[PDB]
Amino acid sequence: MMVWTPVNNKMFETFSYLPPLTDEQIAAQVDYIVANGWIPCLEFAEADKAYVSNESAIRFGSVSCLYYDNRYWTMWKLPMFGCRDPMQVLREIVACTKAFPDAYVRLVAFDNQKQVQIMGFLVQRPKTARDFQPANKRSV
Amino acid sequence: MMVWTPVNNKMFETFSYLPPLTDEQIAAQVDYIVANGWIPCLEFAEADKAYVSNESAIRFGSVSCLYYDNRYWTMWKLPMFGCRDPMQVLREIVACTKAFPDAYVRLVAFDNQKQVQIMGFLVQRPKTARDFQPANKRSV
Amino acid sequence: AGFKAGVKDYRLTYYTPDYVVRDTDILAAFRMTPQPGVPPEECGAAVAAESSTGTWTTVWTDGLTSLDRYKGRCYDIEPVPGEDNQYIAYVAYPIDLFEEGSVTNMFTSIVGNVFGFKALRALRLEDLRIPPAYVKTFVGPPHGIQVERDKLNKYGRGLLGCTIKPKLGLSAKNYGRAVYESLRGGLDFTKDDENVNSQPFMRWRDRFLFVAEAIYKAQAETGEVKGHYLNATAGTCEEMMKRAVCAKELGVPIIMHDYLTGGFTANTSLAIYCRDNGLLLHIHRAMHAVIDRQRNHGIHFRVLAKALRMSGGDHLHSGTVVGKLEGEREVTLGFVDLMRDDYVEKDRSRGIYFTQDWCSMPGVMPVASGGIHVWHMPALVEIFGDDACLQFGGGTLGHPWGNAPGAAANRVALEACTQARNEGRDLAREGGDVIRSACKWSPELAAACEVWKEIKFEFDTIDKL
Amino acid sequence: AGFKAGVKDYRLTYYTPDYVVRDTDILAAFRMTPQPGVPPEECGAAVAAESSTGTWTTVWTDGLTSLDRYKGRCYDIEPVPGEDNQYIAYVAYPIDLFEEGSVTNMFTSIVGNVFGFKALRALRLEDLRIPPAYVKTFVGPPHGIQVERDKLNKYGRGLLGCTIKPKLGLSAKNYGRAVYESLRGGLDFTKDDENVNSQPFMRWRDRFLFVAEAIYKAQAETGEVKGHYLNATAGTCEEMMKRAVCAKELGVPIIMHDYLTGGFTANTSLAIYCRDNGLLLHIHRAMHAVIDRQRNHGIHFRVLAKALRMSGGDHLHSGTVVGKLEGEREVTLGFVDLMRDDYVEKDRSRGIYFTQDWCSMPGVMPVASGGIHVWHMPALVEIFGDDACLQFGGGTLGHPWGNAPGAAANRVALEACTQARNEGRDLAREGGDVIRSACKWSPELAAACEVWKEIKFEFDTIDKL
Amino acid sequence: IVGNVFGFKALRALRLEDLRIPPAYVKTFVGPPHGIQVERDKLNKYGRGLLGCTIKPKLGLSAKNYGRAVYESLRGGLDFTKDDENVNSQPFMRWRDRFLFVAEAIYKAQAETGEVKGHYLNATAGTCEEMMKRAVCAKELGVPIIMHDYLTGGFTANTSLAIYCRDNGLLLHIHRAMHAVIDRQRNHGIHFRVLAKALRMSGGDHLHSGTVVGKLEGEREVTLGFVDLMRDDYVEKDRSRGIYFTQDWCSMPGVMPVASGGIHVWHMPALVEIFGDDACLQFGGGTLGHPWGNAPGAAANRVALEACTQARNEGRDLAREGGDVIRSACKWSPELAAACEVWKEIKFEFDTIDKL
Amino acid sequence: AGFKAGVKDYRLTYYTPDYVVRDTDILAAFRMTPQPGVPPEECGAAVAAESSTGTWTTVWTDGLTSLDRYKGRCYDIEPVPGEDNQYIAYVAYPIDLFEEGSVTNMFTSIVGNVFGFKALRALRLEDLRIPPAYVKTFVGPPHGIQVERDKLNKYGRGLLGCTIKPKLGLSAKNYGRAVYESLRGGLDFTKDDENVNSQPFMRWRDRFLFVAEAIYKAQAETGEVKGH
Ligand SMILES: O=C(O)[C@@](O)(COP(=O)(O)O)[C@H](O)[C@H](O)COP(=O)(O)O
Ligand SMILES: O=C(O)[C@@](O)(COP(=O)(O)O)[C@H](O)[C@H](O)COP(=O)(O)O
Ligand SMILES: O=C(O)[C@@](O)(COP(=O)(O)O)[C@H](O)[C@H](O)COP(=O)(O)O
Ligand SMILES: [Mg+2]
Ligand SMILES: [Mg+2]
Ligand SMILES: [Mg+2]
Ligand SMILES: [Mg+2]
Repeated sequence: MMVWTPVNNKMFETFSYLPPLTDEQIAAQVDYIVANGWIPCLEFAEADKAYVSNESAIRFGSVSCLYYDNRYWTMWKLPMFGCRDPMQVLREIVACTKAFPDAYVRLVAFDNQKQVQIMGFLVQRPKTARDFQPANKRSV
Repeated sequence: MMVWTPVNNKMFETFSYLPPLTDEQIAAQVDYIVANGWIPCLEFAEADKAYVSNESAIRFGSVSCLYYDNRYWTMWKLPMFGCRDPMQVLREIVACTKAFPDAYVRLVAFDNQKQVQIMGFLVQRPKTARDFQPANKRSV
Repeated sequence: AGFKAGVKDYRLTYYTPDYVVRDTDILAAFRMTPQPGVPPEECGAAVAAESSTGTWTTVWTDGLTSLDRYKGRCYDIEPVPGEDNQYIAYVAYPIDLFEEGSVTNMFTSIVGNVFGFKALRALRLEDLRIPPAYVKTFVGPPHGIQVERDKLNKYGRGLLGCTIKPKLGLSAKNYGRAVYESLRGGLDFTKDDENVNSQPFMRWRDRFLFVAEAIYKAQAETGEVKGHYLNATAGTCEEMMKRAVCAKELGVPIIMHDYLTGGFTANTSLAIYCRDNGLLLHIHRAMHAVIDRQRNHGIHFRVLAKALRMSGGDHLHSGTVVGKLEGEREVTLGFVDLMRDDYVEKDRSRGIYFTQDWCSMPGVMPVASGGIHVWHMPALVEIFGDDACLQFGGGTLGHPWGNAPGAAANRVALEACTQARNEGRDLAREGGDVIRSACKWSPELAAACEVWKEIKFEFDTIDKL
Repeated sequence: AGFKAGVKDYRLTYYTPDYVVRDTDILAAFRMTPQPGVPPEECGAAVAAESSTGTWTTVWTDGLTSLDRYKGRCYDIEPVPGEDNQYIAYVAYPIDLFEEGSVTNMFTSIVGNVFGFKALRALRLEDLRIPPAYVKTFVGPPHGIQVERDKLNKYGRGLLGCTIKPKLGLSAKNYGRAVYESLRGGLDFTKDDENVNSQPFMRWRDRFLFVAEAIYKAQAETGEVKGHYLNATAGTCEEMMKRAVCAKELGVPIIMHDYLTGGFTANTSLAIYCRDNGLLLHIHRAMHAVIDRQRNHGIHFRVLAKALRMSGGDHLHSGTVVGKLEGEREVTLGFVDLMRDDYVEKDRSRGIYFTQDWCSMPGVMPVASGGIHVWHMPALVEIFGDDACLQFGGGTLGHPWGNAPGAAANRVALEACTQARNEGRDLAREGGDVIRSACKWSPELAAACEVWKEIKFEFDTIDKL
Repeated sequence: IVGNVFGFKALRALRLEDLRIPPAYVKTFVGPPHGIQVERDKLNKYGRGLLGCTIKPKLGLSAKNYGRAVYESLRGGLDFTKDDENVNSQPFMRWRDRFLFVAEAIYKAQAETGEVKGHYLNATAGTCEEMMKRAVCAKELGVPIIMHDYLTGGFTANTSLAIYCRDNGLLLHIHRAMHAVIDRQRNHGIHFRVLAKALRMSGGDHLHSGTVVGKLEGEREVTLGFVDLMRDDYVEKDRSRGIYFTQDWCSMPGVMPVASGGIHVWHMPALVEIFGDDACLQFGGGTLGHPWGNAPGAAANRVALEACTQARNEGRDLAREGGDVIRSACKWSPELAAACEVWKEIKFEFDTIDKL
Repeated sequence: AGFKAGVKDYRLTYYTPDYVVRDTDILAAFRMTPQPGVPPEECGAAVAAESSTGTWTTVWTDGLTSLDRYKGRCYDIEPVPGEDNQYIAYVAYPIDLFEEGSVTNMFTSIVGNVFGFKALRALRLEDLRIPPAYVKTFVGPPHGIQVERDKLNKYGRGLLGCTIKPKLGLSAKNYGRAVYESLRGGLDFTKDDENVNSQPFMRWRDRFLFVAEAIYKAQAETGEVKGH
C-alpha cells in the first residue's frame, strides 16, 4: 500500500496527473485545437495569484457560493482568432514565457458556438515553486 | 502587440500614468493651486497604509459597500489656509519628505466652496518600493 | 348542432388524421396496446380525449366553450413493425391547455389518467415535443453546462465524482473523512447517496458541516475547486429549503435533489432557489426505472429527462451503458443530446420521435454512474465526451489502498484517455492499450486494474427501441 | 475480518434466510423476475443490498460501522405458482435506515435504484409492512374520515361528488355556474379536474372566487354543507401555498392535490398546512397507472395508497371496479381496508402480504370516480359501504336536463340504495329492482336511467393477483 | 405638466423646454443618493475626470467572458466599466452569474492597480421586486456601484432604487435610454434639460449628458447649459444656453455628467475642455476596439486623459493645442500611439437637429 | 476571419436583405429619415446594430461569441410614397436578446439609443411583431375583458365612466360627494383624475375611504355593481 502525499502536492487541473508534457505532446494538443477550429489563447499569473482563494469574501454577506479569487488570470495579448497555424501558437508560448519567466502560464482554447473554454493545461510553472511533486513522488 | 503587465505595476491615482513629474512640472501644478486660490496640504503614509484594503470589514455585517481602509492618510501639519506663495508649498514638501524619508507622500489641494479635494498627486515613494514599473516597462 | 345526451365514440371528435400540427402545440408519441376489438383509431382518440377535454359521455358544457380550440387531437397512428397489436399514436395538445412553468401540470394532463383505461392493455409515452413557446415559460436549470464549468474553473475533460459508501450507516465524521480522502486524490466531486437524507445514524446538519470541512481541506491541499453534492431531499419543502439554506451559508458549491421521489413541485422550487443564490443543483433520478424500464408500458427516460430540464437541474444521471444498471447505447446517446444540446433533429434510430428546439435553455450535464471502474474509462469518454460527470463510488472506496489512491487511479485513467483522444487515438479500439500504458506508469492505477480486470456487466437489454 | 478489495456475491452478506424479523423493521415484498442464470437468492440479495447499504464491489468503510446493524436483509424467497421465472423476495429494512416523517426517503431507499438493475428483467413492489414505530413519526392525514364527517355534519350514507367537464376550456364564471347547478341538486362536493390548475382560459384565483360564490349559494339554497375541491396543484411549493392560503381566506371547506405529479415532498407540506388551518385535503392519484398497471413491473397501488396515508390526505381515489378505469374487485377491497382501517390482517387472496397495524393514524376516505352512472349505484354501495365518496362527472354533466337534475338523480339513487340496504335487501341481487322502483318514482332518475341503461365497462383485467 | 396637453386637437405640436423647480418643492425630494462631492470622497479620486467603458458586443457575451473583459479593461487604468443599458438578465447571460464574475474582476483589478475600481451592475428589470433583488446582491457583494435605465424602468422604480442606494451606500449610475424618443425634435416633446432636472430630483449619482463630438446628437451650448443644471447649486437664466428660468437647487447634491458614445482618444482634449474634471468619460468601442486588447485600450485612454489634464493645469489651451498634446503623448506612449493610428480620421460631423 | 481593429460600415454585418425571419423573432418597423448622403441601407443597418449587438468600431470580443446568432438584422427597406427621404426599415431581433417578461428590457434594446444618432434626422417606431414565444413569458393583464365583465356582472353594452372635476383642488369629502352623485345616476365607474395622487388639498387615504363610502352607497341605492 502506498500513501498519497498531502504535503506540497498541489495540482493544476487538466493533465496535471499525467507525466509532464513533452514538447511533442504539447504540439499534439495544439494540433487538436487547430483541427477542431478552436480559438487558442494564453493566460498567465504570478505565484500569489495562481491558486483559487477566498480573500474578497471578507466584504461579502452570505453570498460566497461559487465565488473564488484567482480564477481569472491575465490574458497574453488577445485570443488568436482565425488562427490555423500550430507554429503560430507555439511561438506565442515561447514569447509569453520569455516575457514572464517567473509566472504560471497555461494554454487555453475557446469554442465560440458553445461560448466556453473547451480545453486548457499548464505550460509553465516558475522554477522557484516548491508546492508540487514529481509523478513518482506523489505517493510514498 | 504589447502586453500590459499585471506584475508589480501598482498605480497612484492622478498623473501616475504619465512619466514621473520633474521639479518643474511639480512647480507648475503648485502654481495652478495658487492661481485658483485652493488650499494646499500634504499627506503621508507608511508602506503598509499606502494602498486601499479590507481588514476592518471582518467586523461588519453586510455594510462594506464603499468602505475601504487606507483612504485616509496622515496630515502633515495643517492645510495651508491663505497660502499665496508657491515656494511655501515647495519648502513644505522638502520638510515633510525630510522628516519621513521612507513614507509615501502626496500633495493635495482643497476647494472650500465645493468642500472637496480638487487635486492631488504622489510626490514621494519609499526607495525600497518594488511594486511599481517605470513607464517604459509597463508593457512587454 | 345542439346538446345530445349519451355515449358516442371518441373518434368522432378526437381522431383528426387531416390535422396540421401547429408550431406551438405540444406533441406526444404514445406506444399503445389496445384491448381486442378496440380499433386503434378509437383507442388513440380515447387517449387524446381523456388527457385533454373529454369524458366517457357527452356533456352539455361543451357548447359554452370551443372544443375545436382546446381539444387534444390524435392526428396520426403508426403500426409498430414486428407487433400485431401495438401502435404509435401521435397526439397534439394546444398550448392553452398547460400552466406556464409547470412540469407538474404537463404531466397531469398527458400522463394523468389514460394509462389506467380498461380499453387498453398497455401504454407508453415515448416522446414529447416541447415547443419553444412553451419552453420559454420555464425558468429552467439554475446554471447549466457552460456556467457550471465557468464557475468551477474546469475545462478540457469530463468531471469526476464519487458516491460515499456504505449507502447508509456511516456517521457524519466518517462521512467527512471519506469525503476528504476521496477529493484529495483527484476527484472533483463526492456525493451523498440518494437515500442519505437525515437519519438516526447521521443527521443532515452534522454531515453538512463535516463535509464542508472536508471540501475546504481537499481544496487547499490540491489547489483545485472541490464540491460535494449535499442532499436537500426531504419530507417537506420546509425541510428541503432549510438544508439548501445551510449549504448557502457554508459557501459550498453544490447541492442535490431526488426529483422523482421528492417530486416536480418541490424540485422546481429548489431549482429557482438555486438560481437566486448561486448553488449548483445535482439531480438524482431515483425511482425512474419503476416508470421507464419496460418497453410496453410507462414513460421513457428521454421524457423524464426533458421534464427535468424544464423543471431545473445542472446535472442529471444518464446511465452508463456499460455499468450495473440498464441503458442501451443508441437510446442513451439520443437522450444525452436532448439533455445537452440546443437543437436535436428527429432520429428514430435513437428513439427521437420529434425534432426538439430548446430555444437557448441551458444544457444539463449528464452523469454516468453505477458499477463503473477504470477499465470502463475509454468507453465512457468515447460515449459522453468531455461534457459529462463520471462517478466511481465502489470504484473509489473499493480500491485496495483507500480513497485517495482510488481517486488518483480514476483521475489518471480519465486524463490518459483524454490525452489519447486529443492525440488522435481511437478510444473504441485502442482503449485497453491506453489503460495498460497508464498502468505500467501509475501504481495506483495498476492496483485498480488488477482488482477489477475481469469485471463486466453484460446482460440482455430489456428496454429496446 | 480485515478489508478485502474486489467483487463478491451479494448473497454472502445480504441473503439471510434464518433472520427473525423485528417488530420495528420495514418489510417489503418484491415480485422479482431475474435474468437467465442469476440465482433467485443472488437476485433478492442484490435488491436488498442496493436498496440499503451495499454497492457492486467491497468497500473498506464497512468496517468503520456495523453492517449487521444497518443492512437490508432478503430473508425469504417464495416461488410464484404458474411462473417459471418469478419470485416473491421478502426484504427487511432496519428502522434506523429511514428519515422520520418522510415518505420521500422511504421510497428513495426501497424503490430508488433496484428496478434498473441489469441482473433482473422486471421487478414489482407488491406490499410494504410499515411498523407502528415508523407510522408514529408521520403527522399523517390532516383530518381523516371520522373528523371529516363531523366537520361536514354528514352521516349515514356515501358522499357524492362530481368533476366539472369539459376537463379544460371552461372560463372561471362558467366553472362556477356548473358548480352551483351541480351542488344545488344534491351533490355534497364538486371538484376541479386533476389537470385544472391555472391556465390562459381560466386563472386559478378567478375560479376560486366564483366557486366560493357557487358553494355559498348552493349551501344557502339546500340547507346542507357544500364544498368544491379547489386544486392547489402547482409548478412550485410557493404557488401551491398561495392557492391554499386563498382557499383558507375564502373560508371554504376543501382543497385538492395531485400527490404523484406534484410529489410527496409538496404533498406532505400541504397536508401539514391543511392540519394547521383546518382545510380538508382531497388527493387525486394522477399518474398512478404509469406505475401500478402492470403485473410484472412497477409498484402496486396498495403501496402508493399506504404512502399517501402516511404523507397525508383526507380523500384518496380508490378506483370504481365497474367504471372506465381498471380495478379488480378483490384487490380493491384489500387496499380500501388498508386506507380506512386501523388494523388489517395478512390476506393473500386480496393482495395483502403483510399484517398492517396503523396505530391510530386516521383513515383516508376512498373516492370512487371514473365512468360511473346511476345503474352502478347498487354495486358501488355494496363494494364501499357508507365510508366513501362517489363521483359522477359525466354522470352529472351528461344528464339530458342539466346539472341540477343530474345531481338529483345521483342523490336519489344513492339514497334509495342506502335505504334498501338498511332494510335488509341484498344490493348484489336486488340492485336493478331498487333503481327501477326509484325510476318509476323520480323523473330525474328516470331520465338518467334511460340514457345510460346499456352502458357497461367490461374488459379483461390486466393487473391480476 | 405633460400628461394630456400634448394630445390636444387644438395644437399641432408642443414642446416643454424648461421647468422652474422652486426650492420649496426641491426640498420634498430625497434626491441623489450621494452626488459628485460624496462620490469622489468614497472612491478617493480627485483632480481628473473619471474613466469608464461599456462592455461590447452589447448582447451575446457569457457571464465569464463579461468578467474577463471587465478585468482586462479595469486593470489598464479605467475607473469603471459597465453593463450595456440592455444587458439585464437573458438566456446567454443571467444577471446573478454576471454580478459574481464581475465582482471577481473588480477585486482582481483593484488589487493589481492599487486604485478603487467599480462596474455599473444593471439593476434595470421587469418588476420592482426583480430590481431590488439585483440591488440586494450588489450590496451583499460589497461592490461600489449599480445602474438603472430611469426612463425605460420609470420614475417610480427609479426613486425607490435611489432611496435604497441612499440607505445602503451604493452609487447609482443613471442611463438615459429612450430620451431621444422624447427630446430629439425641436417642435415636439420634452427637452433633455427637463428630463435631467427630473432625474436629479428622482435620484442619481451619474447621468449621461451626451458628448457633443461623438456618434449621438448634442449641441455644444445647450449641453453646457444642462450640465450646469445637473452639477451646480444655482444656475442663472441664460437664453443662449436654453435656460429659460433661474434654477435654485437649495443644496441638493449635483449629478455627475457622463459623456459616452462613439468617442476615442482624439476627442479627449475637446471632452476635457467641455466638461472639466467633474465628469465621467466612457469609451466602449474606444477601449474594446483597441488593436492590442482591453488593457492597452484602457491605458491609452488613461494616458490621453492625464496628458490633457496636466496640459490644462500648466496653462495650455485645450481648444487649440489639443492635437499637439495628444501627439506629444503618442510619441511617448505606444498604447496611445496604436489608438491614435486606428482612429485618426474618425469624426462625427452632421447637421444639428435639436437647435436653440 | 481574425480581429481587425477599426471602423467599417454597419451594412457589412447588419444589412441582410436575404434573411428569412424566424417565427420567434421580434420584428420592428421603423420610419426612418436619414441625413443627406447617408444611404438607407447604412442607416437601417446602424439602427439594427446599435439596438442589438454593435457599436461604432470593431471590437475583438465578437469572436468569443457568435454574432450570427445574436445580431439584429435590417432585412428589408421600404420607400415611403410621397416622401423623398423617408423609409420603412424592418429589423429582426432574435428572441435570445430579451429578458423574459420585461417590457422595460424590450424597450431598452429597440428604442434605447438609436433615436439620438447623428446619422439620422428622425426616427419613428411604427409597429412591433411580438411573437407568441415571447408573449408567453409575460403574466399579462390581471384579468382582461371577459373576466372583468364576469366579475362586475355586466353584459350587453359599453361600460360608463366619469372623471371627477375640477382635476385638482377638491377635498376628499367633496370627492366622495361627487362620486356618489355620479354613480347613483347610472354610471358604472368614476375615477381619480390622472394627476390626483396625494396632495395638500387631498391626501390619498382620506379619498379612498370617502370614495369607498360613495361606492357602497350608490351600489345599495341602484342595485348595480359600482366602482371608482
Ligand atoms: O447508489 C448507487 O448505486 C450509486 O450511488 C452508484 O454507486 P456505485 O458507483 O458504487 O456503483 C448511484 O446512485 C447509481 O448509479 C444510480 O443509478 P443511475 O445513475 O442509473 O440513476
Ligand atoms: O378525469 C377523469 O376522468 C375523472 O374526473 C372522472 O371523470 P368522469 O366522472 O366524468 O368519468 C377522474 O379524474 C378519474 O376518475 C380519475 O381516475 P381514478 O379515480 O381511477 O384515479
Ligand atoms: O450603447 C452604447 O452605444 C453606449 O454603451 C456607448 O457605446 P460606445 O462607447 O462603444 O460608443 C452608451 O450606452 C451610449 O453612449 C448611450 O448614449 P447616450 O450617452 O447619449 O445616452
Ligand atoms: Mg446512490
Ligand atoms: Mg379528472
Ligand atoms: Mg450602452
Ligand atoms: Mg384625467
